[PDB]
Order: sequence, then structure tokens, then C-alpha cells
Amino acid sequence: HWGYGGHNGPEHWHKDFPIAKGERQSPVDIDTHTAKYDPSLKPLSVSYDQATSLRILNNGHAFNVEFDDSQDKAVLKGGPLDGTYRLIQFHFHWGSLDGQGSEHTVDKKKYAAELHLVHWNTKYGDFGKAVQQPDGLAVLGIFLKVGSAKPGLQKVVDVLDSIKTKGKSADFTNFDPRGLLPESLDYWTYPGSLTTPPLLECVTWIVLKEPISVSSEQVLKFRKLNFNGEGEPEELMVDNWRPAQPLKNRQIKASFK
Ligand SMILES: CCCNC(=O)c1ccc(S(N)(=O)=O)cc1
Ligand SMILES: CCCNC(=O)c1ccc(S(N)(=O)=O)cc1
Ligand SMILES: [Zn+2]
Repeated sequence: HWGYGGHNGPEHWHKDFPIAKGERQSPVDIDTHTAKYDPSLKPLSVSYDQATSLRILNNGHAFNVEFDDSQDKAVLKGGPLDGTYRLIQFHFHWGSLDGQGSEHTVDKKKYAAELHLVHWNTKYGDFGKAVQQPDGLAVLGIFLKVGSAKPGLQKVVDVLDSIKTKGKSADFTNFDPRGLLPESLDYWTYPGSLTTPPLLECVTWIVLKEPISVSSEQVLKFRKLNFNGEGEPEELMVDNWRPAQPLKNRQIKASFK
């Protein structure tokens, strides 16, 4: 099965998932000199006041914080988007060292990690239908750099010891994802894909310009997770990022001047 190891990593995925070589793959490098301001783009509307987190799960490739998405509670609207997108889960990608870990890059700079807040377009009724549509998902991507601690991340870090291995989950209620958002909502946007198999070309990417700061101790705890299941040979969950893919016939638009 696919992964990030020595023999099943991103360069192998195309054998089982040929869309890996498609026209709309993610992530990409964001060339800040070529992305053009688009005065038609609106401010993002992030409405997380009513978010209901439920559970945290180590799925063998990352950990997902899952939300109740059975009604419009936490939603993303505005920006480049038409209609309403409901938050279903967030997760991160991160490195073995601070100098790598993000999926998107900015002028080729890799950040220590990247947070993905995943939302689906409610006009398609359920998530599984949305991933089959070119405008099915909106993923809000936020870079992490190592510096001061992020207070709103600590609840996540402290539960990680309880979900060390693949297939473990823990209850995770009452977590407020607003504590993971930088000050500014300036962004870049482009049409792309899921960055893990099945690599479906169903995502409107919204990547915030301003990174959040997390401490070295916080990220170190991410790196103590395991890709493997309980009892199996230990493989630290690090470097679970796909590198940048060809931009092809796409334009990256900026929300800011
Ligand atoms: C404290 C739990 C995690 N939440 C936050 O950090 C947070 C929430 C709302 C706003 S506000 N209302 O200023 O846009 C700012 C911060
Ligand atoms: C469809 C099979 C389950 N996969 C997902 O739901 C999914 C995959 C990648 C991303 S990402 N890393 O592009 O935010 C978000 C969601
Ligand atoms: Zn992701």
C-alpha cells in the first residue's frame, strides 16, 4: 500500500493511481513573483464558531481531527468559492527536520509543516459525492514555522501519545480550530487535487500567506507518532509530504496586492 517509505513513496503512486501524472495535481510551488493579484477575489469567510470536533485518529499517514459535518456548523465560504463548504477534518504534513515538511512551497521555500483544513461543497450532499466533482472540496492550507509555541495547538499535541500507532483513535471534543489560524487571511488560490491517493482533482486550494509559529517541542511531538500499527516494527511518522507537482495549465491568484 502507498506511503512515504523507502519503496512506496510519492514517486511510486502513479502505478496504482495514474492521475498522479494528471493536469491538476497538488501541491505546487507558489512563485510569488508570478501569482497575480485578482481584485475579483473576495475575503475568505471562515465561520468556525459552531465547530464540533469529535475524535482524533492516526490513519497510518497522518492524524485527522474529525468534525461533525451532518449540518452547517463550521463552514468556509467566500474567497474564490461559490456556495458553502463544510469542515470535515483537519490534519498536518511535516518533516523529519525543520527545513522540510510542507507540501506547498513558496518560491521553493519548504516550511516545517502544513495544516490542511478540509471542507466539502454541500451542493453535492455528502463527502463521497463531493470528491467526484471538480469543485467538490476546498482545502485551507496554513504553513507552520518553528519559533514560539502555538497555544491553540497544545491540546492536539498532548493527545498524540494516546494515538501513537495506526488505527488508534481518541475522543477529541470541544477543540476550537480557530486557535490554529494566523492573524491575516490573505491567500493564494488555484485548482488542484488531493495530495494523497486517490489524488482526485476535486480541490480548490486556498493557501494562506502568513504562517503560524509552533515551538520546536510541539513539532517534535508530531515526529514521535508512528506510521505502523501497534506491535509492528517502529517507523516514525515523519516526512509525510508529497513534493511539488507541475503547475501545467494553471494560474495561481493572490487575494492581496
Ligand atoms: C481560545 C480557543 C482557540 N480560539 C482562538 O484562539 C480564537 C478564537 C476566536 C478569535 S476572534 N473572535 O478574535 O476572531 C480569536 C482567537
Ligand atoms: C478520498 C479518500 C480519503 N482522502 C481524503 O479525504 C483526503 C485526501 C487528501 C487531502 S489533502 N492532503 O489534499 O488535504 C484531504 C482529504
Ligand atoms: Zn493534507
